[PDB]
Amino acid sequence: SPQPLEQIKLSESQLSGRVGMIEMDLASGRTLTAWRADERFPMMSTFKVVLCGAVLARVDAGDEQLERKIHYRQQDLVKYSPVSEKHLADGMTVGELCAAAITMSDNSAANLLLATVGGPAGLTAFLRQIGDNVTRLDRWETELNEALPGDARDTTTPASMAATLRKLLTSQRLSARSQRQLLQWMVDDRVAGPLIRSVLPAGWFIADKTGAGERGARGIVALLGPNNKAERIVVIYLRDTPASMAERNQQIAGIGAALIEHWQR
Amino acid sequence: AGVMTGAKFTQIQFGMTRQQVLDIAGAENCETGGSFGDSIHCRGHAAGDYYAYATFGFTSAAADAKVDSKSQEKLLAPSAPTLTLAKFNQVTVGMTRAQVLATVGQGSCTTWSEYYPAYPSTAGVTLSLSCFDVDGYSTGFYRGSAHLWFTDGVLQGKRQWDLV
Repeated sequence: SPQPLEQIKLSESQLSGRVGMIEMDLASGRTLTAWRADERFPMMSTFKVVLCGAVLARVDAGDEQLERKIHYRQQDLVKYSPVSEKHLADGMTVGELCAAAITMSDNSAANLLLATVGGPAGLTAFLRQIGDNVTRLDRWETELNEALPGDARDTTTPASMAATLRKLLTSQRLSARSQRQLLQWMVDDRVAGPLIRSVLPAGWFIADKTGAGERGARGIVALLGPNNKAERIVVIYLRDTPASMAERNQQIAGIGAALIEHWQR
Repeated sequence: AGVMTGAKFTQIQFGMTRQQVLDIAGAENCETGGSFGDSIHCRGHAAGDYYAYATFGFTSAAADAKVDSKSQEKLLAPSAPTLTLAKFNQVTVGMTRAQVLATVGQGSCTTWSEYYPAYPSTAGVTLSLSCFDVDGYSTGFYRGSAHLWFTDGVLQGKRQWDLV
């Protein structure tokens, strides 16, 4: 019921945290709704969209192939690795690794892909190359989730992340094929049910990537719109709240519900 | 039915069929194919990212195939987590599982993954433990954890995160 900004303020109040969000028109890139859009928030697993953008850029360049098989060992595993642990014996293709990182937040998958793009430093260099002068990755899984108060490491801003998503998905930075593939991994997100998807009307397009971190860090980056067409980018981050995962889920969903209810305007 | 749980994970045994596993886990929690090939992946509470789960591997794709592989994250708690960095540093490759637990604390670990390449024989058995400081499995300051992996009950390597 309440207007998006009012819902956001209510969420921030109830969480005793900080919320950062932006709603951006996809085609024009114009900002539609913003709150703390220039403040820094931990990316958590939301970085994996940027990561796989870098992977696809190498594919476009012929320096990588999605069908390339990567083999790895026990020493490569970090906590939370449902897919990569299952495939320890067989290895995984680059494309399977991106699907695991994006759709399942598989941490070891992200670390394997991170190594192919020159690590956090290499991924950050890619960010700078595409004109994102704010977003930065500094660490590997799982330390990048630490979310220390005031620490700029492994952070983005809602505004920067929205612009960068727009660049990856609609500009000449990626080939058309790579654009469609990156979008597809986000469409196929398996673990984003409790957030915007929980309040998304039937018949709407959605492609997303979520993240969870320490100190209450929680986030979603999404493309959505009515009539099965991506219309707007919505980025919502939470930080520095003692609230439970479920409350954090509920609050993000509520912000999503307000944006959807008040879409026209 | 109900959600997948540590209780159900413990109920399920090496040697069980796919039908026995689904029967115990609750088929509404589980999936096969896709990312998991012919394994069965059973989901805990739908928290979003990093949801608790088990994955069960079988000797083959045959209906009568037997569980030779059990993996889980976030379904089982350590009984008395007391891992520290100093304890972790006292662990050396070559140590037996027994010697490891005496070193890191008898209740510090849970079983992440356990696989029998010659099931029912234990020859070549691989075992990964996750071990935890007091808040490692929780919330709380002492958030350190480690991964220790064995072949034939003998330590082949270790890695840690956040230990002090």
